[PDB]
Amino acid sequence: VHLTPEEKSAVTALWGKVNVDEVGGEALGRLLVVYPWTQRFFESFGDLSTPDAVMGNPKVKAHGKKVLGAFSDGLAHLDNLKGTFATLSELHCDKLHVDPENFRLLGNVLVCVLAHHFGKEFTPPVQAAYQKVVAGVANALAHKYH
Amino acid sequence: VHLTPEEKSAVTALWGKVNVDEVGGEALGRLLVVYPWTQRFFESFGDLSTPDAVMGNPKVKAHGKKVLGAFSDGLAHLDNLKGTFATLSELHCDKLHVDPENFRLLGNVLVCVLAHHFGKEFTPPVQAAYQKVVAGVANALAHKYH
Amino acid sequence: VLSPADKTNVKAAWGKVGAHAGEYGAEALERMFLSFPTTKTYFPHFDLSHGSAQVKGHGKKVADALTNAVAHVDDMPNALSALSDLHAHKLRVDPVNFKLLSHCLLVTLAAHLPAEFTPAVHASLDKFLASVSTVLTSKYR
Amino acid sequence: VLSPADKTNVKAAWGKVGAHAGEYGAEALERMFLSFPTTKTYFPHFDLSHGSAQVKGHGKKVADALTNAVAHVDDMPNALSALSDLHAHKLRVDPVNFKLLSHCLLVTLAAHLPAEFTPAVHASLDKFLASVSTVLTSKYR
Ligand code: HEM
Ligand code: HEM
Ligand code: HEM
Ligand code: HEM
Repeated sequence: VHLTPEEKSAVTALWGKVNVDEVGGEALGRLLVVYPWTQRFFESFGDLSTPDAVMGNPKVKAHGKKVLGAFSDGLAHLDNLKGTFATLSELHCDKLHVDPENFRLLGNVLVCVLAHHFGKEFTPPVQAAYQKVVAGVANALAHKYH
Repeated sequence: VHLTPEEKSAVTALWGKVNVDEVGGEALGRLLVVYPWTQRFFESFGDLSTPDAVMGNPKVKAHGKKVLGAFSDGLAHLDNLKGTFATLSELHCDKLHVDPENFRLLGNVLVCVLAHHFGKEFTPPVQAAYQKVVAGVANALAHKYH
Repeated sequence: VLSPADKTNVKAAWGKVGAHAGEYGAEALERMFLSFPTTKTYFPHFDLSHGSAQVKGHGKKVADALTNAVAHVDDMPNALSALSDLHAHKLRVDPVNFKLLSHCLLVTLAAHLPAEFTPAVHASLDKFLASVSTVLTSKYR
Repeated sequence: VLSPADKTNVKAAWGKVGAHAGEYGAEALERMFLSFPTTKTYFPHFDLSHGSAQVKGHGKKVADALTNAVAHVDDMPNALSALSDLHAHKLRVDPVNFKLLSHCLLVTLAAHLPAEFTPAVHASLDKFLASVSTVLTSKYR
């Protein structure tokens, strides 16, 4: 992936205001509501019957913080996303068997939760930089499939 | 891509019986017919209005011959697909801007053509062997997007 | 949206399957499992090896689902309602997979019916199988 | 397939766009051109830079199209037939692209209407845009 410095600046700058304890559980909660088939991987999480049940599910909020961490890590290692996500690619590809299209969907649902919290602050040039980010993350996360 | 020696034997065995002057035009033909949005990249070929026009268009036949030549190439370099298709990747990704989802679709059509041409001799095992192959190629062609 | 033509092609094409309806189905399942392993994970309770009498039996099931769709091409959402619920709700099948089975079924028909599988028929089946697929993935919630 | 709730939701949300209709559509478009540069090639005749009178013009055109779908949610294939023909026959837009734009539309909506963009409603809008994309792509031949 290729972020120009200006892009990097825009990205971390907005990241620096991100509520890392909720944002993650928001994006994962939405992904389970918007694309219902992903709920196949979380039968252990319990109550996922309504949107309200999904967003207020502790495990969701909990697991989300996890995922969000994965990203923060990508953000700090923009130039070696492959190495950064090596063990998670084997977990989601060889073990869980999650379709890499789903990684693209998740990365997109986040770009949604980002624009939603930052409003006018998430400008088009800012979104274009974050799009290069989630693209690099899904691509590397799907490396055990390439 | 990961082909076992048994797979490499079934693949190349079949491929040796392939008519290199026709099969490519057949597949590129069907791609145009079945997935129409792909004609937008062939305006210069002229008549593509109907199946027959498409199948009879000498420009389609000839361009197909070319396409088939590139696959034969990958077949002889299964362990270095990325390089084999380096220039074609720049061409189709950086210059033409073809969504990579269409490399997959053209690979699948080829498979249908082979199924059509060999009949029973194109066993489920030989198909899995060729799927790996087209998958490899579609991935080596999209490298400039990764 | 299937045109009169597609409807005619699909019907005529399917009708050359006859007694082989089930066998072809099974063969399409086998090609899927072998080409796309990730699919196998929806059947941990089936032995997926050659000659598997479980696969053979599921094959018949699917093939009938399609013949049903074939017969009710103008009322597909309603015809397969029951099956859409199963796949989306209980089975939670990832939609990307229907493309995969749809592909294997075509590949199967191409290998068995060389005289029918013309470019145009090929296009009709694909729209058909894609319509079927759109229905079985219309019930996620 | 849209449910009554999806319907009520989408309607409700869209309603809060008001006189901003053409302004948002123009933004979504820009968003798309920037994040997904491949889509720029469908408009060699437009100047796509920020503030482009053309983009502004086209955005509104797009904004109306969607309002029409909203108004004719129960008869979408028909309401949009004219445009379906335009995108597939004449324009030959890759079906992949109706997904990129449907995304840039959701993005723009959340960036301007946060009190409306709840998870339930986001669900609705996604299903909507997908229905639309389904129709503008239902005519390839
Ligand atoms: C961008 C995408 C994703 C990121 C970065 C990510 C991140 C992670 C993290 C950091 C863990 C915890 C691993 C631990 O306990 O060491 C995890 C576990 C898991 N993830 Fe994801 N994930 C991604 C996508 C997905 C998707 C799309 C699914 C299914 C739809 C999924 C299913 C799972 C499951 C089921 C576990 C639990 C595994 C276990 O404890 O045995 N993940 N993921
Ligand atoms: C597996 C996939 C494919 C293979 C191996 C392949 C192979 C090739 C070959 C060998 C050439 C000729 C290059 C020459 O003149 O040096 C070519 C040209 C071209 N291909 Fe493909 N192709 C693939 C997929 C596609 C798709 C999917 C499209 C569009 C839908 C496409 C569009 C083009 C066009 C428009 C040209 C002509 C470029 C020019 O002469 O300026 N290709 N391709
Ligand atoms: C053309 C598309 C498809 C058709 C017509 C179809 C048809 C059917 C039929 C008729 C059943 C039996 C329903 C019961 O017994 O009521 C079934 C079951 C099922 N299908 Fe499909 N199916 C399709 C695609 C898929 C795909 C793509 C997958 C996954 C890769 C899948 C996974 C399953 C599973 C796991 C079962 C249940 C197996 C049982 O638990 O034993 N189906 N399908
Ligand atoms: C939500 C999806 C879309 C809607 C509602 C839509 C709407 C429209 C409208 C209303 C027109 C004007 C029709 C004339 O003047 O009758 C148009 C034109 C056109 N659209 Fe779209 N469109 C969509 C997606 C796309 C996509 C994805 C692309 C390509 C990336 C595209 C490319 C074009 C082009 C190139 C024109 C003609 C521009 C003129 O030649 O000047 N459209 N569209």
